[PDB]
Amino acid sequence: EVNPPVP
Repeated sequence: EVNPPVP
């Protein structure tokens, strides 16, 4: 899967 930048 792939997700947005959420550090």
